[PDB]
Formats: sequence, structure tokens, C-alpha cells
Amino acid sequence: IAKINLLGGQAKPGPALASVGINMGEFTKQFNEKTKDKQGEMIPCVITAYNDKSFDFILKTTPVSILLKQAAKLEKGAKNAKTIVGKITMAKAKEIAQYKLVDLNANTVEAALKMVLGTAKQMGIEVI
Amino acid sequence: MLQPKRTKYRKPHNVSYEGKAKGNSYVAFGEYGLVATKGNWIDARAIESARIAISKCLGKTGKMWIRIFPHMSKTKKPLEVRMGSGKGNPEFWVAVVKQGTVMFEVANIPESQMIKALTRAGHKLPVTWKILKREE
Amino acid sequence: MKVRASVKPICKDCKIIKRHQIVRVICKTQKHKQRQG
Amino acid sequence: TKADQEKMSIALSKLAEEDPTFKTFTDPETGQTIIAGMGELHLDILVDRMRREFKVEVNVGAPQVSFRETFNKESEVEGKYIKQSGGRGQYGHVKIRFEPNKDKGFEFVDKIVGGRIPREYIKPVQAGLENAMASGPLAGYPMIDIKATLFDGSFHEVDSSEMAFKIAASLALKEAGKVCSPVLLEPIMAIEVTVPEQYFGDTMGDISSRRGLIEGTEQRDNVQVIKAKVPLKEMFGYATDLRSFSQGRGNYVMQFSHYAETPKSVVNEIIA
RNA sequence: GGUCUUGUAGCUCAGUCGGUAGAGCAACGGUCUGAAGAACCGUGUGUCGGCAGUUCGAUUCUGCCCGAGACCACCA
RNA sequence: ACCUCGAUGUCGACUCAUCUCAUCCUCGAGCUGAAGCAGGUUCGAAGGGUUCGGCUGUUCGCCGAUUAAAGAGAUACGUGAGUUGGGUUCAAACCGUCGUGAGACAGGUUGGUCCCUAUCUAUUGUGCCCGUAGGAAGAUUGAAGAGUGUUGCUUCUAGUA
RNA sequence: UACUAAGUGGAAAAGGAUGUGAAAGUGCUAAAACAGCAAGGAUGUUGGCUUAGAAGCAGCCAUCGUUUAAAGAGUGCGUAA
Repeated sequence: IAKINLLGGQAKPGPALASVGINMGEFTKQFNEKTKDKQGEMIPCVITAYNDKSFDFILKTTPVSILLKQAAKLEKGAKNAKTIVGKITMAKAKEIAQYKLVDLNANTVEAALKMVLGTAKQMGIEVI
Repeated sequence: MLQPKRTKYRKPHNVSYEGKAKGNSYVAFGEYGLVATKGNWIDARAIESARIAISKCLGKTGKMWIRIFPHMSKTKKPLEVRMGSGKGNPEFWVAVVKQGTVMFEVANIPESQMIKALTRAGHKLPVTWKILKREE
Repeated sequence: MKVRASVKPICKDCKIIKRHQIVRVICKTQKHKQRQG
Repeated sequence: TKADQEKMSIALSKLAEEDPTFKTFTDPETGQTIIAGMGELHLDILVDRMRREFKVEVNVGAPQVSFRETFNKESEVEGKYIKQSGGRGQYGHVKIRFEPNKDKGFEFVDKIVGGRIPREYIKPVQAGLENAMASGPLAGYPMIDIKATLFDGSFHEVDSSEMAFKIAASLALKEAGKVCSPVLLEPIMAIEVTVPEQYFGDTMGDISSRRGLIEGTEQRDNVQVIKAKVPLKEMFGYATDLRSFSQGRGNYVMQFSHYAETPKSVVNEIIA
């Protein structure tokens, strides 16, 4: 089993996903209409390796590992944590942590904020 | 490569490496060091090979010090000649080390890469090297 | 099965056996094994 | 022999009436006759018809498309040709600037303000430059991507003549080219390969090992697409390196991209 | 391999040789030329091969090195 | 510069070759950036064999054409009380060079005469005395042993994996 | 009384080693420590340069956090990631 994260504009791209045993048009249409509200953006998908493989695919909300750049109003995710790239208000960071609290091992907003700080460590900008 | 400035006499005694450490008998500037278990002579080429090995395995930083500087020089008697016309022709410089002499010290990027670099340095010389750590 | 004079473990498996009083270095791969190294 | 060239053209006339899909080119610079084929068996059977069916005996070599030349940072030298060959005196002298121009060919800019060069000599000197770049001191390909700026000169009496100024400008151009460390450019083709899954790593390793400019992946509807800007020399045997690894199930598109700087290895290989 | 000599302007050559670098040409400006060349008049260029020493300052004296040139390879 | 200057015959070629593996091919195996073919690599290891000519007096050198292959070291640059002497090294002469000239040049050229009647050890075949315990006549086994331990082609398998 | 496993003795080293034996120590554990085994060995997260993708892990640069008893931007192998 592998992890995948691709554009939400269309599920047609991806030959590895179509070769699992699921019809191309099937997941293409299904994903494109399940993201019809908001598409044309990067979304992380998850699927399993099943034998029948009719449809065992689901999506997840927008990844938050370098997504703080969206909150930081900048791009070009830094390789090294040597200098800071910008500032993010703590209110937005905590609101996003709560927004992703249910997803992960974090059980309170504080633990999700700790994980946000941990993934922001590499970026060079911390929870400020 | 590393030679003295001026030589009042170019022709000293042949050389003897016997004896124990007289000067630079210990490590006093690094954190790790290399000691020779036997008195030998280290010529310019082997010294430079060891130095470039240390430089290559040193990474970006790392502090290194040699306890001596190549001072002595050797002479080569002409080949295919009969016995007795004077002395030999001046040749490469060389440094003498005695039995039980600390020659080299390292710091900056600690003991793991220190020992790795010390092995890299010692794998270029005939001396049966011995790794030690300077104690503070 | 190489021949050297300084054995040092290159791969994960570089074990030794003094088999029939003769030292052979063996590895999970057929290349990293040695002899009288 | 040139007679062998003629008899091989006769063999070409015989062999083109059956299937003219093979292309033949007689290059004006590399000179050797390029003939296209499908694969090892195709070239082999062409040779068999040439030697047995046509009785034509011709040597076989390697494909020929070589290079382009240019030069490094600018400089300014002078050209003084005081010479004569045929019955009277001749003289000429100019002063030009030898400057590279990365994205533009031959360009002329005049700096004659004190009347050092009459306008009549403005144009011929340009031609003297345009013919001087044709030779290079490394392997002899024409020098391109150069901006020329004429600065000064001297028109004397009847000893002066336009072709003398052209020759002096040629001397200046060659001398400055020798000074300014000339460099070479190799042809680079843009090759696009579309494979479902099988030869992803195979092509990756072939390009990385042989040569080429690559960047990652393109993921087409149900296939993998890779575009590489690769030297045209690297196509030698690549047609069968890919095909043999693909069991004959490989395809690509060959389109010329541009001339790119030759690395030091290429500098060592081609020179005699 | 030494045994010697030489290394001086952009070429060829001298030096109170322990107290100064100068000649013909190369080389620019002018004279002049119905065409130029040629010719003439004035330049100018200078670690005296590189190092060390002695003293007094080494282009010269001593030693070393480098490049090149002249002589020979026991037993003949 | 240590025995041999009251003498250690040295070039090449021929023949006799033998021995060593630190192995060139044939043998076996392992690894392989070794699909096979086609290769390299490392080990065991001397059982064997490892060509014919041109130039050169002439090894060393090249080439030509071959075998499956066209290895090296040691035997006084193996091998003259085994063969020759084209060769440096006689007397002779000549070219060039040098030296006042006489004369000399790992410069060249023309050539220029190699003595051996064998005592023993050795060694190869062939014998005599007698031995091994009655004499004579046979059959014998076999102890250390001696001698060969080389290889290619075609075809089928199979155009098969 | 200790040692030998090499006939070392009965020639040599650069080198390397869970070889043997002894000594000086340093920790845990009979509740059953360690080896092996039945398993798990996870998420933000496919962090970014980039290999016509950076994705755990060609490499390079950072080189953290949450639950857990456990999980390291991972320990490595290995894959086109």
C-alpha cells in the first residue's frame, strides 16, 4: 500500500491507481463529484490494495505539513531551518490545529498545535 | 612542501630516531590525538598524503594541528658510483619521530568523525599508530 | 569471495567462520564474502 | 573513392525503388553520407543487397553531425595588414571590439567619429568579420553568437584598399578568438518518451548513465511521459538500447532543441 | 651525468667589473611627399636570468638553482 | 673488492633439455555492471604442451602466417677437455672525427686458425667371483621403482534452452 | 603450578580478528534477564532542492512533534520516487 496526494481538479491522472483493479472512469467521476464543491487543488487520497477492488478509495482534507505557507502568505518551502520566512498569527494556527484535531492522534487542540509546531520546525518559521 | 627558510648547513648527520619523546611529548591543543609507537621518519610526500586525507574526511569544519614541522633533510649519494667522493646530493625534507611521540591532534566534529579521520590519516604511514584522547 | 589482508564489515552481513580451521568470511550476498582477508 | 560515392549512389537508386522510407543526406560540412535504417537486421540486409545483389563494395562508418563554435568574455584587438602579392604595395588597418552576444548573431556597431574610417569601408570590414569566424582554433567550426564593435582604423593612400581592411579585420578576429578561449556547442535534441509502466527505471538509468537533461515525471492519462534534452550523439545505439530493453515495443519523438555548451569530456573526445 | 660558458632594451653587443645601463635597428611624433615607400630630425623602452650572503651598496665578488650551448663516457 | 689474476672460456646459433610456479592454453570451481554467445575476475594447481618465416652476425625488437594456446625464471647471460665462430678482443686496411704526428673512437666497414689418446667418481647397456647355509634346475610374487598421463576438428543432440 | 592446539616451538612484518587463558572493572536478572520466536512496530508527514515526481529511504538540505508500551522525517535492505 502506498500514499498518494494529487490535484483535486480531476482523479483521472494516476496510472498506478487505475491499475489497482478499479475502472478509471469510476473513481474519476466519483472523486470529481465528491470534490465538486471545492476542486482544482492539492488533496491527499488514500486507497487500499483489495482483490475485487470495485471502489475502496477515500480522500482527506488539505495536508497540513507545509500548508503553513498558506497561513504565512508566502511560498518556496525552505529546506533548512536557518532563517525565518515570515510570521503567522497564533490564532490562525490554533484554529487550523482544531480544524485538524479530529484527524490525527491529537486529542486536544494543544497537541495538534504541538504537531503543527513540529512540522513547522523544518520550515524555519514556528508558531508565533 | 613544508621546508625551512634558510640552512646554514645542508648536510647534518645521517639521522638517528632512537630515544623517547623530548619535545611535543604530549597532546596540549586538541581533544583527540595520534601517537607513534616507534621512532620513524616521515617524508614530505607521506605527510602531505595524510594531510589531504584528513582534509577530505574533515567535512566543512574541523581543527587539526601537527606537533612538528618538517625540518630535517636527506641526501642521496650518486648511483652507480664507486665508494668515496664526499657526501650525497641534497634531497627531500623529512621529520624525525621518536619512540612514543604524539604527532597530531584534532577537534571540531567530535570523537566519531575524529577517530574516523585519525584512522584515515594513519592508514597512510608505516608507523603502527595509536589513537588517544586528550584529557582535560 | 574476495582475498584481502584487512577485513572490515562492508555490508550488514560480513560474518566469519574458522571452518575446518580455515577462515572464511561470508555474506548474505555472494560478492561481499571474503577469504583469508 | 568519389567513384565509390558514384557507385553507391547508383546502388541508392536501385535500393530506393523498392522502399524509399530510408533517408539519405550528404552533409556539406561533415561530408559523410548518412543513410537511415530501422535496426540491426535492416542495416544488415541493406548491406547484403549492396554487396551481393548490387555488387557494390562500400566502407561503413559512424553518423556525422558535429558541432558549433563560440567564445568567452570580450576583448579588443587591432588588425594591421601591410602586405602585397602580385605587383604593387598594399596596406590596411582597423581596430574592432570582439564581444560575445549570447542570443544574437553577427552584429556591427561603429565608433568612427574622428574620420578614421570612411563610410565606404564600414560595410566591407563587416564582411571581413563574417568570413573570419568560419574557422576555429580548436576544431574549426564557425564562431557564432558574437557582437562586433568597430572602433578605429586608418585609410592610407593608394596602398590602402577595401580587401586589405577586410584581411586586417580577419587577423584581428582570429587573434582575439585565440585570446578569448573559444568554446564549443553540441546539438541537443528534445526526446519525449511515453511508456505505460515497464521502462521507467530503465530509461531513467539510461539517461542518467549516458547523458541528458531531466527533471522528474509527467503523469499522462494512464502512462508515464519523460522529456529529455539530450545530446544528439547519445542517440547512437539508443534506438536499439531502448528497443532491445523494450523487446521492440518502444517509441519516441526526436526533435532538435538547441546547441548547448560542451563539457570538458566532449572537449577531450572529439579533438584529434 | 657531470667539466665549462652564457642569460643585459623589443633584436644584436659594452661597463670605476663593490660607488653610472648605453649604442645601430624594432619603435611613435614631426619634416616632406600630385601617390606612397624611402630618407631625415627627436624620442623612448632597462629587477643586467632567479636566489641568498660579505660589506658599502652585488648588473659585476662567493656559493646554489634554473634554461640553453660547447666535451667525454672503466677497461679503449 | 671477499676466494680464483703460477688462468672463474665469455656473444650468438644448433642439439640435450631438466627443473620451479610467481599458470599462457588445455582442467575444475566461485564472483561478476556474467541472459546465452561473448567476457573479465579470484582460487586450487606443473599433468602436459606451448609453431613456422622475413629484417638483423646477432638474444633482446617488430612484422607476416598459423595452433586451443604461441608464459617467464634458474642451470657460469645453462649447455666448446658437445659443434661452428658471423661477434666484441690479434697481427692488415679503409672512411669520417680527433691528436704536430706517431695512434685512438659501445662509430662503421673488409675478413682474419678453437689442442686433447679418459684414471676415478658419475652415468648408460652389457659381464665375471661368490653370496643368501646340502648341490644343481625351474617357477615365481613383488620392495623401492622406471617409462605416457597432450589436444584439436566435424557431425548429431539442437538452432534446443 | 599455569599455557599450547599452531608442531607454535622450528624465520618476517604493515594488518585484522567473539582464537585461547588470566586479571582489573562496570549492569541487570531467577519475579525468570539475554538469544530466538508470536506479533505490533503507527500518525501530522509525500518537510523542501529535485530525478520533463521529492514522496521516509538514489542523493542533497532541515534533521520535529501526537497517541502509545512501542515507532527513529525514521534502522537499515530495497523500489522509479
